[PDB]
Amino acid sequence: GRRIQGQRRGRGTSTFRAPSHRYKADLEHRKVEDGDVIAGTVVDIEHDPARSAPVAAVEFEDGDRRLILAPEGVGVGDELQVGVSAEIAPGNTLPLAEIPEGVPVCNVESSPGDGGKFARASGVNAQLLTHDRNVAVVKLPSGEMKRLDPQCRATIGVVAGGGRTDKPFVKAGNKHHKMKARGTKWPNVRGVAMNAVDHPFGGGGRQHPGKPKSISRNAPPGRKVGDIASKRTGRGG
RNA sequence: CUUCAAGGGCGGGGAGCCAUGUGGACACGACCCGAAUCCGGACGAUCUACGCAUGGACAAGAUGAAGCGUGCCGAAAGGCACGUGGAAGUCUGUUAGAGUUGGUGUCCUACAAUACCCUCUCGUGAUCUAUGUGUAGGGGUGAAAGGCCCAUCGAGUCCGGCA
RNA sequence: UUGAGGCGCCCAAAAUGAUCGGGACUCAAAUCCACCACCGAGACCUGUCCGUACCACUCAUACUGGUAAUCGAGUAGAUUGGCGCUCUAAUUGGAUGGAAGCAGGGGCGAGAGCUCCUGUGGACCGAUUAGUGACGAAAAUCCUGGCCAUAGUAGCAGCGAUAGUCGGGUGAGAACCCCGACGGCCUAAUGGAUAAGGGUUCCUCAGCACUGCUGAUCAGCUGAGGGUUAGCCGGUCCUAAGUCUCACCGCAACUCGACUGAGACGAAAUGGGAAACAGGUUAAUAUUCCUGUGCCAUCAUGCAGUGAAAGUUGACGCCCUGGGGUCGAUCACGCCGGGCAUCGCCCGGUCGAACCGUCCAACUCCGUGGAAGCCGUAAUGGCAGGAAGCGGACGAACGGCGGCAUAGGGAAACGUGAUUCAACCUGGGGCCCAUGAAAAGACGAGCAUGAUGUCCGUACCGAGAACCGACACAGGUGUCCAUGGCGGCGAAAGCCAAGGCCUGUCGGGAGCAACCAACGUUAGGGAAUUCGGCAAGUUAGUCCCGUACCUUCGGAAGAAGGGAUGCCUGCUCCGGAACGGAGCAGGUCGCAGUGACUCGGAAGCUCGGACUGUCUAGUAACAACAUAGGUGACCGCAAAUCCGCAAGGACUCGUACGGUCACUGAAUCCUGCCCAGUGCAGGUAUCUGAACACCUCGUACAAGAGGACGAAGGACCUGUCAACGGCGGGGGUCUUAAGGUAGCGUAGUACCUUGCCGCAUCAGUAGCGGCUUGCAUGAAUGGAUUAACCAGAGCUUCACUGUCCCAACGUUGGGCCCGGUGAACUGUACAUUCCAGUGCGGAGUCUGGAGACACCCAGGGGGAAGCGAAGACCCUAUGGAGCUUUACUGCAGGCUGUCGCUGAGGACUCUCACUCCGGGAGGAGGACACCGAUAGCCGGGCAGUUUGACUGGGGCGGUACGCGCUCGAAAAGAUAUCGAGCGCGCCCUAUGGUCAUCUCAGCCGGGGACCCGGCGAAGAGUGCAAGAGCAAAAGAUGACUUGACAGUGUUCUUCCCAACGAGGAACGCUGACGCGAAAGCGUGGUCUAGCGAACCAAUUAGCCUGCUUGAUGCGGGCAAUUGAUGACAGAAAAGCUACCCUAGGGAUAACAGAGUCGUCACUCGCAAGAGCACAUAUCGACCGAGUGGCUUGCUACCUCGAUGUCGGUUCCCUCCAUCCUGCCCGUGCAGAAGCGGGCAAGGGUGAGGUUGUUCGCCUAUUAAAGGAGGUCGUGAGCUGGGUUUAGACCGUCGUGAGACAGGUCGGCUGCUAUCUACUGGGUGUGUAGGUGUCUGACAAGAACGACCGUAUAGUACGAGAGGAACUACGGUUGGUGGCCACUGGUGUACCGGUUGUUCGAGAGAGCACGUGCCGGGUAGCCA
Ligand SMILES: COC(=O)[C@@]12OC[C@]34[C@H]([C@@H](O)[C@@H]1O)[C@@]1(C)CC(=O)C(O)=C(C)[C@@H]1C[C@H]3OC(=O)[C@H](OC(=O)/C=C(\C)C(C)C)[C@@H]24
Ligand SMILES: [Cl-]
Ligand SMILES: [Cl-]
Ligand SMILES: [Cl-]
Ligand SMILES: [Cl-]
Ligand SMILES: [K+]
Ligand SMILES: [Mg+2]
Ligand SMILES: [Mg+2]
Ligand SMILES: [Mg+2]
Ligand SMILES: [Mg+2]
Ligand SMILES: [Mg+2]
Ligand SMILES: [Mg+2]
Ligand SMILES: [Mg+2]
Ligand SMILES: [Mg+2]
Ligand SMILES: [Mg+2]
Ligand SMILES: [Mg+2]
Ligand SMILES: [Mg+2]
Ligand SMILES: [Mg+2]
Ligand SMILES: [Mg+2]
Ligand SMILES: [Mg+2]
Ligand SMILES: [Mg+2]
Ligand SMILES: [Mg+2]
Ligand SMILES: [Mg+2]
Ligand SMILES: [Mg+2]
Ligand SMILES: [Mg+2]
Ligand SMILES: [Mg+2]
Ligand SMILES: [Mg+2]
Ligand SMILES: [Mg+2]
Ligand SMILES: [Mg+2]
Ligand SMILES: [Mg+2]
Ligand SMILES: [Mg+2]
Ligand SMILES: [Mg+2]
Ligand SMILES: [Mg+2]
Ligand SMILES: [Mg+2]
Ligand SMILES: [Mg+2]
Ligand SMILES: [Mg+2]
Ligand SMILES: [Mg+2]
Ligand SMILES: [Mg+2]
Ligand SMILES: [Mg+2]
Ligand SMILES: [Mg+2]
Ligand SMILES: [Mg+2]
Ligand SMILES: [Mg+2]
Ligand SMILES: [Mg+2]
Ligand SMILES: [Mg+2]
Ligand SMILES: [Mg+2]
Ligand SMILES: [Mg+2]
Ligand SMILES: [Mg+2]
Ligand SMILES: [Mg+2]
Ligand SMILES: [Mg+2]
Ligand SMILES: [Mg+2]
Ligand SMILES: [Mg+2]
Ligand SMILES: [Mg+2]
Ligand SMILES: [Mg+2]
Ligand SMILES: [Mg+2]
Ligand SMILES: [Mg+2]
Ligand SMILES: [Mg+2]
Ligand code: NA
Ligand code: NA
Ligand code: NA
Ligand code: NA
Ligand code: NA
Ligand code: NA
Ligand code: NA
Ligand code: NA
Ligand code: NA
Ligand code: NA
Ligand code: NA
Ligand code: NA
Ligand code: NA
Ligand code: NA
Ligand code: NA
Ligand code: NA
Ligand code: NA
Ligand code: NA
Ligand code: NA
Ligand code: NA
Ligand code: NA
Ligand code: NA
Ligand code: NA
Ligand SMILES: [Sr+2]
Ligand SMILES: [Sr+2]
Ligand SMILES: [Sr+2]
Ligand SMILES: [Sr+2]
Ligand SMILES: [Sr+2]
Ligand SMILES: [Sr+2]
Ligand SMILES: [Sr+2]
Ligand SMILES: [Sr+2]
Ligand SMILES: [Sr+2]
Ligand SMILES: [Sr+2]
Ligand SMILES: [Sr+2]
Ligand SMILES: [Sr+2]
Ligand SMILES: [Sr+2]
Ligand SMILES: [Sr+2]
Ligand SMILES: [Sr+2]
Ligand SMILES: [Sr+2]
Ligand SMILES: [Sr+2]
Ligand SMILES: [Sr+2]
Ligand SMILES: [Sr+2]
Ligand SMILES: [Sr+2]
Ligand SMILES: [Sr+2]
Ligand SMILES: [Sr+2]
Ligand SMILES: [Sr+2]
Ligand SMILES: [Sr+2]
Ligand SMILES: [Sr+2]
Ligand SMILES: [Sr+2]
Ligand SMILES: [Sr+2]
Ligand SMILES: [Sr+2]
Ligand SMILES: [Sr+2]
Ligand SMILES: [Sr+2]
Ligand SMILES: [Sr+2]
Ligand SMILES: [Sr+2]
Ligand SMILES: [Sr+2]
Ligand SMILES: [Sr+2]
Ligand SMILES: [Sr+2]
Ligand SMILES: [Sr+2]
Ligand SMILES: [Sr+2]
Ligand SMILES: [Sr+2]
Ligand SMILES: [Sr+2]
Ligand SMILES: [Sr+2]
Ligand SMILES: [Sr+2]
Ligand SMILES: [Sr+2]
Ligand SMILES: [Sr+2]
Ligand SMILES: [Sr+2]
Ligand SMILES: [Sr+2]
Ligand SMILES: [Sr+2]
Ligand SMILES: [Sr+2]
Ligand SMILES: [Sr+2]
Ligand SMILES: [Sr+2]
Ligand SMILES: [Sr+2]
Ligand SMILES: [Sr+2]
Ligand SMILES: [Sr+2]
Ligand SMILES: [Sr+2]
Ligand SMILES: [Sr+2]
Repeated sequence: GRRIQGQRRGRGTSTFRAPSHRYKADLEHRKVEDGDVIAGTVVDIEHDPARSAPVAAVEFEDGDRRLILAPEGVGVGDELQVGVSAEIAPGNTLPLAEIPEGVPVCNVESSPGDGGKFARASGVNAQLLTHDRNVAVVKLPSGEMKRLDPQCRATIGVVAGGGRTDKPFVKAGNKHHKMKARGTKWPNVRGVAMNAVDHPFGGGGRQHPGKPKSISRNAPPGRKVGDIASKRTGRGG
């Protein structure tokens, strides 16, 4: 047949790419040697085209203008501290060791000094639970207990822009606009509505899949469609 | 040669070798033309699909969302009236522009290898559009019709494989 | 009275014109019995000649003689002699006293062909012999070129742009070249400036051979000259999506490839950007030249200045809105000029830039001030954290103001105020799950004077003739002018300026016919039309009143329905005002006041999809795609998913409120049951599970064999259906897990089926409601429901109408005639046909007849199975391609073990390789991971292929695909069909072999076991089909035995004849045996079925052999046994295609024709039976005999290089088996009305409701509303509703692609007539100069058909009820021909009214599509 849509994706053509040239900043944490004497004042609160959540413009003590991931409640004029012995205030970045247990945290690092990987979407938060000299157990937004290094930096508080998923898109045009700002080809034509040549579920006199939808993990790209390695399907049982 | 044995098979009392013509056979293009393929390397996004960059376009009218206001009633929460406001993949619209339902009209050696006329649809949006730019052939692109990729597509075009 | 024979008669119906070939024939020109004489082949006889064969003579196949009664046709094909062409060679010739070639002509040869003469030509040409070969054409939808008919034919008309006319000019020539006048056309374009693209097309002069839809003196044509001038307009510079180069790395390699660096490129209308305005000038340039004035940058000098870089700018989305404000437009008034002349109105102008200077609203801010309720807006809003008010800092226009300007421009005047105000300036508000460039540059940061400011573009077109589309193409092609006037809501219509044009480039003529394209008007009726209101029409703008069901409360809604609408006089209200809006009173005209133009028809029921949106560029716009919403799945990021061979990369400036992979498809109510199969995932004691390493055997080693351990995977267990999917049969469980819950239901799903009931209609296969056992409904394969929406499917009502009854008249362009220009399709030939026949069964050409004087014009298209396309349907080919899958075989990819990288101390620690994070220090991880290699599993993701044959086409079914028997089979042998009956793919250690003894079925008699006797040629038994063989046996019993043995042949069979393997049989020999006294019998079973190649393996016995050589291992071979190919003389092998493609076939199907006629229709014979009695008024079984060619079927003759489908329609002819009408006979005939029958085809046989229907059902009329043929008449006539392409849905089936003789929505209709045919019109010739009048061979007719009513008559008849006829009248209906006094239509003749706009008003006119609209309408033509 012909290569399926998921195969055209990896080629990285214009249609499947993200409008990077229209994106503001790659939100990473500031690189401090040691100490704490790094503080800044929030100049502006901007809209980030990349994640739909707001982003805070901060100017530091050493005169560095960089955008940072905005938590809830952080406004213009406010002072945020970054360092080891930073004040345990919402919006401050300090390693997981220094942050007390049972406190909601965002922009958590994987390997210490990477700039933040986990809990970065609108209104989400990671929960810090257990402490040790070796490990800091953080409960990520998916409900998974991630065992992390205590030297991994994290910003205190939940991410701003919460409850975005609550209000519906209502009309196709609103989805259109959102998708034109992301790295996604939209709209989605069902495989079952295509020809046999185009997709494993294409063909027939009526629209139904050919074989069962639950595909094996070992399936090759071109065949791996539908329910990928499903442990189960349905709602009941 | 096979064989206790027997019986069988093949060969045996000197004609061949070479040359020229000619009949016929096999491989090769194989008396000549005749078709849909398959494969290789190249040339195409001046058409068209989808994306991107930078620009441009949308008479006039209708309907009157939220919010705000004033008056009245109420302890209050509020409610009602009027006004204000001017929302909308909103309506009418041959505005510009886009599209193409019916006539199965005209044309059908055409004006035209997709045209003409009337009728019809959309027309502030998932809108239309110019230019620049990207994606290339078992690959693109596809709101999916096997649609489109320069009058070429259930696998483009050119030349080669090839007689 | 009865029998037999001969000929004839009845029985006896078919479609364009009857037939024995025709004429025609009757003591024959018939038939039968005899007879006589003739005609009539290429046969037969005969003269001569020829070829061939043979004989004699001969070197001869050279002559000559002879023989053929026993030689003389021939496709494919075998054999043989010869003709002609090119060039070579030897030998030998011809030619300027005329070669070859060509044209016409003479002679020879059976012929291929040879040769001569005359003319032409003007330089080469032969012959014989031996060679050479790019050596011979009527054909291939053959190739190239040329040419004819077609034909002086089509086109030069059709487009909302209908364009011209009269004079004159120039010229050899003028409809179209130029001037004037008159008349028109274009208004977002037909005007102005440009981008791209073109490329000299621009200007001048000279031209007409080319080009130009005719002509041309003209030109975008031909030729020659000429023409594009820049510091300040673009390029140039900057950066955008992004591109390239270099380096680096990959790659076998590169002109290849991703990342990372560096550099460069990347914007001419339309991103950013230092600077120019006014006028004049040329045939052609112009912010470029010239005049005037101005500005920018750099640099030099001089003065100033020490500031200098922070900041600002460049620099930015969509929606609403205020303020400032120019041009324009309009109003007032004044001046200048023009126009008009019943008025005094109308038009044009009244100018003046860049720049320099100056003014500043908005915003922001400061001082003052002191609001507790005030300030403020179009709106939001603002404030003791300090409102209003007052003063102030900062600060805008492409704007005002002054200069510029005793510049420029104007014939002149050379204005002033106003309103609305594009540009431009500056603010306020709102929206985003959308957040709306960058860089160079500028500012920040003065002034003089002088210098420099190079390079590239610059013409013209920019389109119904300069671009793309082969064209001077009705197509396509971006930007700015969006503010010219009236009009009106308007960038709308209509009209008109400025400007442009008469080049959407052939004309002239005919009241101008038919016919066609566009269109106007049609009385009465009003959808009767049609699949369907298709087409057309109706409605319409604005204000007032008023407005249902339902609803998601938004909507429905402009629901529906009703009223109003002009002009004139004078006014009121809102507002600063408008040349803005809203109203009032009085008067007044028309048929009509949104008077033209512009401008919705309305309502209801149902199906689908919720909605806006998307789509098959070019037959599908839809119910299909998308969508929000719903849901499931995967993944913590060193992720999941995806791309790359690699280096690397998308997602990702992303992180679960994420984004990947799928399904369902808004909201609302819901979404049952099943985990057996399949799929996915988890688990797993045990079983199974590869390679490496390890152990055993083996080999001096190795191959090799076995074991041990055992990963993923599998077995097994569990989870899971919003995962593929399933939800029945039976009974009061069974398959295979469950056994259909809510709902919905004759559905776009229901076969039956037009289901039943109801609604509605005269009538309703439709539609809607209800019922509903549902062939075969049903829950995210989503069920139900639903307001709103729709160029979606169906139905009903009101309104409207030429859709129809039923057609008419008119308008414009064609059409017809003339001038000019000038194709194409098509063509084997011949061709004046017609009716029949025949023929490969569908003939202009054959046969027989009939008809037919030639030529030409116009026509509509009957025929040429017309022209167009090597049929898409169907089959076939060891054809192709796309697609599917649990087809065959493989290839990527994923998972997993093992080896290398890889290190220290069956579970563990470490750090040093290696990986990742961190800028770094250092941190995480770590011998793992990555990578290289190998092994096992999964693996249509991808590739190559296969998927047979037979067959009354193919599929399905079957196997007549290898074998045996009987019959078919025609008394030797051979013999077919999907011919009839039926078998074999073994079985047996005895059921084989021999010998001895013996005789069986069945029956009878004596004591179904057993015993004795008799009869008993064979019916018993003999393994199994059938046919055949057998009695001291081939059967039975008994005993002994293993010949069912080894080896090698002969022959027949397999395969008649007649080649062919395996297999088989009969018959021998050699060896060894068994039995018997012996002869002898035993090469399996009495005979005919019970079977298998090569390659490879295993097995048996002996031997041969392996590369210099010996030993060992392991191999190669001679002979033979076993293992299977049943498609059985042997491939390892599944499907779909409607997305399709090719080669062919009428070798083969679908239509139709043709044959047949079982079927169908009709008839006839006999006449049981009943009809109260009565066969025969009427009905009529069984059986028998037929005719037709309307049904169906059969066959495969005709066509697959195409004979267009069903139904319908329109128009013509016919048949009779007669429905009516006429004339008749019978009656169970009183009458009336009927029933049955006969003759008869003249005429008629109609309108409607459902359905595509044919058919049929139904309604009302009727004299009756008959049937059938003409290629199921009729698509070069129409329609396109059904069938039957490509799109889609439902049900069913399928794992799937996809299918269905199921349903459903959508889905294209080519061509200029050569021949023939006919309808009409002419010109010639014949009869043989004229005028007028006739005749009538023949030809056509339906010219007429039918009904009702009155008198007869309430009469005959009949108890009555009821109720006729002859005849005479009047009318109606259908058809026919003609005519227009009358009625009616038309009447773009004409007259009137009136809306808009333009000519100033008036008068009088143009335009509004070929009349703006409305009213009336003569002639004519018409019903
Ligand atoms: C121009 O068309 C033809 O001539 C055809 O003749 C009648 C016909 C055919 C063919 O004869 C022939 O090809 C049938 C008569 C042949 C037949 O056997 C059969 O069963 C049917 C169904 C035919 C009817 C008609 O069918 C056409 O498709 C077929 O039409 C076509 O095949 C095609 C046409 C009109 C064009 C698309 C080429 C007809
Ligand atoms: Cl999303
Ligand atoms: Cl000869
Ligand atoms: Cl330019
Ligand atoms: Cl404001
Ligand atoms: K045919
Ligand atoms: Mg980041
Ligand atoms: Mg996008
Ligand atoms: Mg979808
Ligand atoms: Mg499809
Ligand atoms: Mg596939
Ligand atoms: Mg579906
Ligand atoms: Mg489905
Ligand atoms: Mg382009
Ligand atoms: Mg309002
Ligand atoms: Mg399809
Ligand atoms: Mg010689
Ligand atoms: Mg020749
Ligand atoms: Mg020939
Ligand atoms: Mg002609
Ligand atoms: Mg005109
Ligand atoms: Mg000239
Ligand atoms: Mg032209
Ligand atoms: Mg009428
Ligand atoms: Mg219509
Ligand atoms: Mg007032
Ligand atoms: Mg229906
Ligand atoms: Mg829709
Ligand atoms: Mg289409
Ligand atoms: Mg549509
Ligand atoms: Mg969804
Ligand atoms: Mg759908
Ligand atoms: Mg019904
Ligand atoms: Mg369910
Ligand atoms: Mg063919
Ligand atoms: Mg194939
Ligand atoms: Mg790294
Ligand atoms: Mg395949
Ligand atoms: Mg076959
Ligand atoms: Mg015989
Ligand atoms: Mg084999
Ligand atoms: Mg063996
Ligand atoms: Mg065979
Ligand atoms: Mg055989
Ligand atoms: Mg074909
Ligand atoms: Mg045939
Ligand atoms: Mg025909
Ligand atoms: Mg009769
Ligand atoms: Mg008749
Ligand atoms: Mg009808
Ligand atoms: Mg027919
Ligand atoms: Mg015809
Ligand atoms: Mg036709
Ligand atoms: Mg025609
Ligand atoms: Mg239909
Ligand atoms: Mg249909
Ligand atoms: Na091939
Ligand atoms: Na393109
Ligand atoms: Na309101
Ligand atoms: Na159209
Ligand atoms: Na290809
Ligand atoms: Na022959
Ligand atoms: Na002309
Ligand atoms: Na100024
Ligand atoms: Na819309
Ligand atoms: Na199951
Ligand atoms: Na079902
Ligand atoms: Na629509
Ligand atoms: Na008409
Ligand atoms: Na004809
Ligand atoms: Na194909
Ligand atoms: Na086969
Ligand atoms: Na044999
Ligand atoms: Na018959
Ligand atoms: Na028909
Ligand atoms: Na008759
Ligand atoms: Na026919
Ligand atoms: Na037809
Ligand atoms: Na047609
Ligand atoms: Sr980083
Ligand atoms: Sr990061
Ligand atoms: Sr499918
Ligand atoms: Sr459930
Ligand atoms: Sr392009
Ligand atoms: Sr508007
Ligand atoms: Sr149509
Ligand atoms: Sr036309
Ligand atoms: Sr066409
Ligand atoms: Sr029309
Ligand atoms: Sr509209
Ligand atoms: Sr809209
Ligand atoms: Sr070739
Ligand atoms: Sr008769
Ligand atoms: Sr002869
Ligand atoms: Sr002969
Ligand atoms: Sr030749
Ligand atoms: Sr030549
Ligand atoms: Sr010619
Ligand atoms: Sr004309
Ligand atoms: Sr122009
Ligand atoms: Sr001339
Ligand atoms: Sr010119
Ligand atoms: Sr550049
Ligand atoms: Sr520019
Ligand atoms: Sr204003
Ligand atoms: Sr045009
Ligand atoms: Sr067009
Ligand atoms: Sr004018
Ligand atoms: Sr012309
Ligand atoms: Sr009239
Ligand atoms: Sr109707
Ligand atoms: Sr009304
Ligand atoms: Sr399109
Ligand atoms: Sr729903
Ligand atoms: Sr299961
Ligand atoms: Sr039930
Ligand atoms: Sr004849
Ligand atoms: Sr004609
Ligand atoms: Sr058949
Ligand atoms: Sr025997
Ligand atoms: Sr199958
Ligand atoms: Sr289909
Ligand atoms: Sr009668
Ligand atoms: Sr009807
Ligand atoms: Sr029929
Ligand atoms: Sr029927
Ligand atoms: Sr007929
Ligand atoms: Sr149709
Ligand atoms: Sr049907
Ligand atoms: Sr069907
Ligand atoms: Sr004569
Ligand atoms: Sr009476
Ligand atoms: Sr007119």
